[PDB]
Amino acid sequence: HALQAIVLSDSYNYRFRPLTLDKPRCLLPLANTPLIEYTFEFLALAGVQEVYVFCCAHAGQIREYIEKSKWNLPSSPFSVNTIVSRESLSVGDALRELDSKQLITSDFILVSGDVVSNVPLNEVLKEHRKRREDDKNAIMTMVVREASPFHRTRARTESSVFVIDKKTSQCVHYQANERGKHYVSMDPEIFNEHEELEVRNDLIDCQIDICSNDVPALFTENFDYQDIRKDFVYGVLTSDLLGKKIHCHVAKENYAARVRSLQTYDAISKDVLSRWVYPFVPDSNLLNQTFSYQRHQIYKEEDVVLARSCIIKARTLIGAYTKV
Amino acid sequence: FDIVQVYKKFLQDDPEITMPVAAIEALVQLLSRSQAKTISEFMDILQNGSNTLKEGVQNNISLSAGCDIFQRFVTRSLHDVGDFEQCKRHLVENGKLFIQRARACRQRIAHLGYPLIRDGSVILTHGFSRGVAAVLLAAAKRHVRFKVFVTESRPSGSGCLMTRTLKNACIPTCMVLDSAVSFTMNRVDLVLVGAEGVVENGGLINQIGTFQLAVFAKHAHKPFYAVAESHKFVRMFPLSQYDIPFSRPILEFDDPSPETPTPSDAIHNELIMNEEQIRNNPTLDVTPPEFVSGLITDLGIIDSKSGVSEELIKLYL
Repeated sequence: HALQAIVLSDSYNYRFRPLTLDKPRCLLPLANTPLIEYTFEFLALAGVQEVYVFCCAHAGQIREYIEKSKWNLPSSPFSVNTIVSRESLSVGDALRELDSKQLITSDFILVSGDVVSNVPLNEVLKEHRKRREDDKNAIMTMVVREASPFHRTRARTESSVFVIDKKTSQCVHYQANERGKHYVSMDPEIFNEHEELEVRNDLIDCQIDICSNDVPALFTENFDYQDIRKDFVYGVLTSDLLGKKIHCHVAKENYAARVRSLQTYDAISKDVLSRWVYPFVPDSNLLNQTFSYQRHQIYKEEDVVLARSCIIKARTLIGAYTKV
Repeated sequence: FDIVQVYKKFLQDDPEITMPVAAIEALVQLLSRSQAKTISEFMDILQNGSNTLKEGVQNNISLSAGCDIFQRFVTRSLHDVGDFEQCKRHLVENGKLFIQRARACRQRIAHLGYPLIRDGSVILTHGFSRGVAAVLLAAAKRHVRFKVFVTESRPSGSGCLMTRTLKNACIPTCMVLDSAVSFTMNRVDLVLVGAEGVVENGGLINQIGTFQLAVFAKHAHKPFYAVAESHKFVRMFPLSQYDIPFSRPILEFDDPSPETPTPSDAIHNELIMNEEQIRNNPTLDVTPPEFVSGLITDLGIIDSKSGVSEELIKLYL
């Protein structure tokens, strides 16, 4: 199955902007490893064979890294190309543009920013595929991760209320969790054709979406759409798009999350020091480092000299040639 | 020719030599000054020479090992259409080029031993051993953070010399009495000792306090590693940890006829045994192989210790 993925880099570039002036956001190190590599490893796991990276801020340095990267080699699982367009792209703008090129072939993966995950999207695809095989008006299935409502990795954006048909796993209601919004307002018509629904405030909205080839054209149409959740999903539900259905894949294992905020960057990074996203762990040395795991979650590369009477405590990662 | 005088001679000549090697050098410089030229004459020789050597030094095990290695090298290339003389020069020629490897064996040991010490561990050693020191020092240069308990090793008092040796390399040290070794085992991560000789079953012949450490180590579930060069392997099989040739009469009692208070905190250094009494105590003990975790040699770390037997098997045919 020829699969492709679209990575919207440069998206949350403004949040980290004392940084992202020298480097770009996707080249920022999480745990001594550039964020873009986590995304690539995840897509490679998903079985993606074609990657397009929308970027602008330092798009030269980005394209350079990708050129000199692990993924430009003959062994690389996919083929990564880059797209340079005018900065501050919305998700809709990239998708509308994506349509003008007829780049999209079949079903594809749409992620914004950088994704740190070890969820095998293989089964999510076959689910999405066979669902389209029977009915082609199913255009997107959203990968979300089970959690608890107050969960630490569940932030402002990930905090959303979903209502899913318990048997068809079709999303019949979505609403982001804003303050001052004290209610969940559903249109009573849903209840006479979906009848065991599940209201869920425990999900982590990873915004890892598996979209169909219709979606770019559906963004050329309805040219007012900017955010993949705020406008598009709302549109399908409130029927701006008339006959479209979207689904949820609530993953119950592994890890998914996106590096969007400065605080999420902190959150995910220590979720990485903990072995939550294995094998994507410092001591796996994917970029040929020399890390080693020790008790109380301390990670040390080689050639690191420690003074005596020095106290390195738990959850600490030390790069090579570092002296204390 | 006073071979004995010679053997002692090297011993003072060079602190880093081993008793077996010193015996090998002994036989070599006898084989230099040896007029010989009869295999009967040629091989009558040392045997009275190592015999004379064996009878000339009181505790003779280690030099016997170096001996045993020498003659087996002799007869095995005197077998083989063996001419005498070519081995006579070749031994005298490469005598300097013997205490080469012997020194290279110890360094090979240290390069194998030092990774056994890892960051933040506490080592326990009994008395002074060049091999143990070599391992500890080699680890120290690699900037490894560790500390070492050293047993005051009576009667030899080797604990002081080893403590100072390790102090010079900026290694944190602490001395313990022979009676307090058991109390320290919970703080010990690894025990490391040397050995004058290693018997057929892979057992250790060493200083008198060695086996007690191996006993405490087994009881405290702590690894016990021995450090010895390959040429300390000797073919002799003690049937107990008490079965060794005694230099002097030992552990015998008084014969009194009608012959005519201390607290535990009190420290009386003037209340020790005299040397007349100490000469009634053993100089060495034997440590069974079941107390030895691994035996670090230049041949590598021997854990089987049916393997020390394997090597002695190869040595003899």
